[PDB]
Amino acid sequence: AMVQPKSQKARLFITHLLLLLFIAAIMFPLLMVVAISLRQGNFATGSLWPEQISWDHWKLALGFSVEQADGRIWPPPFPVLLWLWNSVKVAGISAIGIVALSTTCAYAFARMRFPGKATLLKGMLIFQMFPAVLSLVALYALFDRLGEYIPFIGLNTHGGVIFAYLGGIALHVWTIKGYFETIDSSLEEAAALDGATPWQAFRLVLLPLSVPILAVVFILSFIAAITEVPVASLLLRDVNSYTLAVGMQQYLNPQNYLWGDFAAAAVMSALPITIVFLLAQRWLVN
Amino acid sequence: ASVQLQNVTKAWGEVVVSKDINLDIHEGEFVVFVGPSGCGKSTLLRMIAGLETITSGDLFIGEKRMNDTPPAERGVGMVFQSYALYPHLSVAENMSFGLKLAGAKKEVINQRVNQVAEVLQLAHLLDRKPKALSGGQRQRVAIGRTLVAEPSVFLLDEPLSNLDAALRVQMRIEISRLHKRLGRTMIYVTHDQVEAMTLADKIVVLDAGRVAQVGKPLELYHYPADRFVAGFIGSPKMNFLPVKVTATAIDQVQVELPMPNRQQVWLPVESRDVQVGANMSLGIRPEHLLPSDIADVILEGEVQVVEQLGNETQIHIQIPSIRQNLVYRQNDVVLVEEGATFAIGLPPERCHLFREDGTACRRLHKEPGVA
Amino acid sequence: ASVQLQNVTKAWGEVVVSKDINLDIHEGEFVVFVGPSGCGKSTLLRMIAGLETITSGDLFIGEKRMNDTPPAERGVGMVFQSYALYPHLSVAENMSFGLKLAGAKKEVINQRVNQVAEVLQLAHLLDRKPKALSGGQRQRVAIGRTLVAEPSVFLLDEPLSNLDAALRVQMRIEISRLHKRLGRTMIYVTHDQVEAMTLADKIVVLDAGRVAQVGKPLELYHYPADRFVAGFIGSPKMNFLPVKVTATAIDQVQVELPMPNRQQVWLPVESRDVQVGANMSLGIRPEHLLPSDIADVILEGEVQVVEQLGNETQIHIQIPSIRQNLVYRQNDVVLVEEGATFAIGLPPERCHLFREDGTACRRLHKEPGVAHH
Amino acid sequence: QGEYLFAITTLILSSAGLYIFANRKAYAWRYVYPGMAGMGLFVLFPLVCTIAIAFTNYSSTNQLTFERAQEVNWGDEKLSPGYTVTTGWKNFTRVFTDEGIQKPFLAIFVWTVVFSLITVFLTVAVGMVLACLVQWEALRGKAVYRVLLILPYAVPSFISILIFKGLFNQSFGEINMMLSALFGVKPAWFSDPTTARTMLIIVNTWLGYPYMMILCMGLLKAIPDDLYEASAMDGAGPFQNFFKITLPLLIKPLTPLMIASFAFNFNNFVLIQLLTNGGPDRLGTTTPAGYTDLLVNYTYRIAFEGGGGQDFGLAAAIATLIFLLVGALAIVNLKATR
Repeated sequence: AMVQPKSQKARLFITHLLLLLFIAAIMFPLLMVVAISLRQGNFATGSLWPEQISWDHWKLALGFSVEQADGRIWPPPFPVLLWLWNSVKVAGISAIGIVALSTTCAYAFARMRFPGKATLLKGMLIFQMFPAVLSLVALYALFDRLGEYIPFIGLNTHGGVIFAYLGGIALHVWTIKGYFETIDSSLEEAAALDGATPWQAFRLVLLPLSVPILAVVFILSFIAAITEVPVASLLLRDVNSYTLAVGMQQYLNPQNYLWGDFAAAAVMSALPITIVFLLAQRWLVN
Repeated sequence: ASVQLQNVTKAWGEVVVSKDINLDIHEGEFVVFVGPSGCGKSTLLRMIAGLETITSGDLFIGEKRMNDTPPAERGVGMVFQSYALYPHLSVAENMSFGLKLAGAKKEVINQRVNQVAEVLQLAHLLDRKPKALSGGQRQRVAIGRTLVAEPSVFLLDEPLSNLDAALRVQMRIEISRLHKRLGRTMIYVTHDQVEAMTLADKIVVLDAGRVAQVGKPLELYHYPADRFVAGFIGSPKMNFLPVKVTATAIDQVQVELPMPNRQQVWLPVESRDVQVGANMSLGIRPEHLLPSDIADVILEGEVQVVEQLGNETQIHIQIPSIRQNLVYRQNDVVLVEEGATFAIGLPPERCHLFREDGTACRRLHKEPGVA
Repeated sequence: ASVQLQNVTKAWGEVVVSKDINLDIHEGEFVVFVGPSGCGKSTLLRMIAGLETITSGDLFIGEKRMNDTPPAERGVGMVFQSYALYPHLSVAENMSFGLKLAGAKKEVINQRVNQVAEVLQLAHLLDRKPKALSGGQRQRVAIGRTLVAEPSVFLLDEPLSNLDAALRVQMRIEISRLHKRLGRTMIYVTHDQVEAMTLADKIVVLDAGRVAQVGKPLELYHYPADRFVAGFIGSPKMNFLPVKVTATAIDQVQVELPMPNRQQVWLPVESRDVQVGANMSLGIRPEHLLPSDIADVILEGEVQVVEQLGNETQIHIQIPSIRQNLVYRQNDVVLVEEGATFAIGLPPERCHLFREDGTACRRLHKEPGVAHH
Repeated sequence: QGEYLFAITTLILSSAGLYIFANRKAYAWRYVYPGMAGMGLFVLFPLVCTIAIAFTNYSSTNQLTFERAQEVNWGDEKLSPGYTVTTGWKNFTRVFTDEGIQKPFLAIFVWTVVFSLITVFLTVAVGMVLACLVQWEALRGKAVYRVLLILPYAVPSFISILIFKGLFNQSFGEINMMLSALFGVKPAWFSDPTTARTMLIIVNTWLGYPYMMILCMGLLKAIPDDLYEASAMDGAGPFQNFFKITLPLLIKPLTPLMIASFAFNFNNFVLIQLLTNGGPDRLGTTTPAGYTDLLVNYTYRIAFEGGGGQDFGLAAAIATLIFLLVGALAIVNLKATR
């Protein structure tokens, strides 16, 4: 609460004006894609902002009805509910696998020490920003070769995309390791003093304290697996096996452009944004 | 419960932190570790506990070689700086984790935790978690955990570094009460000499991982082993005057004051391994400096600082031909202007004579309280 | 110059940290702020510096009222609790940041930084960065930055709080010599009674943001204004004894010790606004307690705790009928075993009387050194 | 043959990892193994397989390894009918000497470097300024501002990219008609390569600014405030404080983050595959290419697009992408140790 000159009011007003302008500029796409969802047409021609409300595209995405407009019936374009179900299945399995395979590595890298700690840490740092892309050639060849042997992880199946998503261990390992480092250091020494074997000290003391970070990592992995385009698009050739971000690309086709249907589906996929903005932010002191 | 560190040496890689630490703590002695470097004392306490390996030497908890024994079976309870409280467990679980893990009857756990909570004034909060407690309550929880564990030796770190004065005093009072109630062997680590002076049966002074001296508080205050201990004990550093020894008797040493009159004093000193004409450092405590009217030896000087504290006045007088300003403490409020000339008396009996290496010749003068 | 405060009040919304405080610091005076761990002293210092708005009242530096003036133009230099040294800049840039901001004359900027470094022996690590410096070196760099800024009033927010005892003592002597040299108005905030009584020319004792008493250190030690100041001043807490007034003279007041001895003693006190048979509290410092042989008042009691620091003996004596244990302190080693009866003298001359409301009645015994300056 | 390769994976993971659980000296390795094996199987193995394919001639004609023995072929088992020729740097040389792949390779490599650099610079600038403005402590509705500004981050990336692809359309379009109504212009986003690159740059800045904003907000919270108090005591203004207190203390920890963002934007396959799909075609390229195609997308075009011939060996290009990426890795590792 330091005393400031009269220029403080001018600076505050200018900052508010600039922030409002910037927020309007960044929210133009989202507000528009909301506006298209209520537009009656699907070619976006006429009134850029539709005063009339239609909801034709919304129930088409939901599959509730067919929205009789003329005598002929317009069937639902794509199974968005099926996309959501497949995406949820894959994301849940991948997140469970990532958490299970990451918690022990993070514990070892943060709390206890071993001769290879330094080199292993530099290795994880090196391989963390290596993208899952640039190895799609190898993944495709591997799954083609494994299709005849083990079909449940071969080509055109959810096993392959789940296994590919399991490569995201590295990113979450560092987060869980950071949380473990944040946890106080004398707890293991104390537990050993009461007579706890290091496994007991990890399980009975350190593990129950890691539940918040494990839940956060689970949510983050779930979101990341939901929103991954490249691998799931390369795999999942069949229509019924499409997920979100793979069956969504069919909406915007030059043969049949569907702005209204695509916008309805995108806005209906609203849970992701709320879940991220809430949990990932965790209202942490920034 | 007699921990008997014998020739214990610790080397962090190549740096030898501890070398031949020969400590003999008898049963039920509140031995305190105090020194300038906090790393050495904490490392020593952790090696005693078992959290750190011993490079060489043998350690004896009680009467059994406990060098390689795992920390659980050493029969020692340690109080950490952070108190090592498990946030997920309640207070009762925090103070009974040891009984729970080893396997104990619910009735036994209840009885022990209830006794400890009652004697530590902890029962009214024995449902809460560490987060919902205060600092003093957390400290009492840690001490109660140790008490429930019932160790042969109580080990305590120094949490006063991260702690403020009010709960520092609460810590001091609680530790004193625990010692007087139990009477078991307990080692404490601190960096403040006032705490060691107030609570100790045998103070151990550590100098860069070396046993400077081991003895009672008044023993250290009255008969320091060397210059390091002499300077360390007592908040106003003892005045050191470089002197030249003239003649040595069988029970006293005659030295020449550096100040230009070259006065000679036959101070009572062990007078062993003393060569005439050698270089030595005389030491006289600020509190023992007599007024100039009472003592035959008079040291003139020019007053620099006249700090008045109400109860006592500390006068920093700069004696000619002496670099240091001889600080002088007198009860009541002596009136003296800065820059004036003030004289003090030098009692020969209270003079500590220090060899050129650092060792102190024993003062033959008897001092009350040393027993 | 002469910073003056008139009815300054700071309101943190519902709570009011400081209420109706009045200070008059003359030019060149060394004034320290002492009190409990409450943030009243730091908040007051920030309000004086200009880093905190004043809710009500007026603040005068020199003649101008600087209540609504930004800290830049107040002519006030301040060293913070942390030393506030920019890590990216060197020592010279750290101490010449303000000069670089204001003036563009490299000649005068290097002249000033060189003079300040020379008077603060900071010439040798002029090119170093604050990370490489030690605690004392950082303290000296902050003092040098303030000196280069050259303010009319020097502000210090617990500068001797991140150092060990020896360094704190040495920099306390350094600040003493700094004040002796410049002679400019200086304001200090600390919790240490020793630092306050050693440095300050005037001491302000703040109680929950209220000025309990302002005066010289020895004046506060000898004639406390109330129970709070009396308890605060002095490293050991003063012994407090409830008493009942029996008779009141023109300049003396009798009290009754709550003992089966039923002794009555005359104490030289103001004796104004005192009612016979009023429950008040007697106060005598542990240092001023006399041996029982040379005092006609004798307080027999059982010894609880004997602390032998080596240079003095502190004996906690439990007087049978007194709740709080009596604290005594004889110089040298006094061999007394715990659980043994002991007797101490109570000189009526060095006694303080406090009424039930908390205010104190001034003593009439003249104490030496109360008017050295 | 592949069964033995699975046995190789077994010998590498189950064996030499059973030693981990056998030797009592390696006890923390017992915790390390779950997750280390996961990496070795899910990240290291794809990289090794990608490197191995580059030395072969795996293509559309040679997709099978050895199953073809009787099903059918002019070669009498010399090189081509074998279908698993170890080319031995032939593919690596063909990137440079062929000159029908070299020119597009260099062109899109320059485009990728420029794209990543511009995106990183704009993103860092916007995030830094937004963080400083949001963390004023004198603003109103700072939480509301944070939420509205990080909304693009919270929205899924593919949804936003497809929304931008719909808006930037020129056949029907929404932004085009808005611009025409305001002042008649047809930017021709998809048709003109320069306009397409501009659209990609602005979309990437929109997508990526909130992340650098969050990182800068954390770094500003890390920076103390006694420095600002002292600077205000000397009389520093807002711009002076920003340019002589925050920024000098910000670039030093921002540099590794900037390099990581450079790598991420250098391999952002989803901003292009979804928005421009490769951009206006290039002319006279044997392998498929586009005027807007980060290398990663080029390799995808050669590998899986039907017109590219499905030349898996050529489409590897591993010793380029991974080698500049590992240069970036070493640089980031050195910067973190700073």
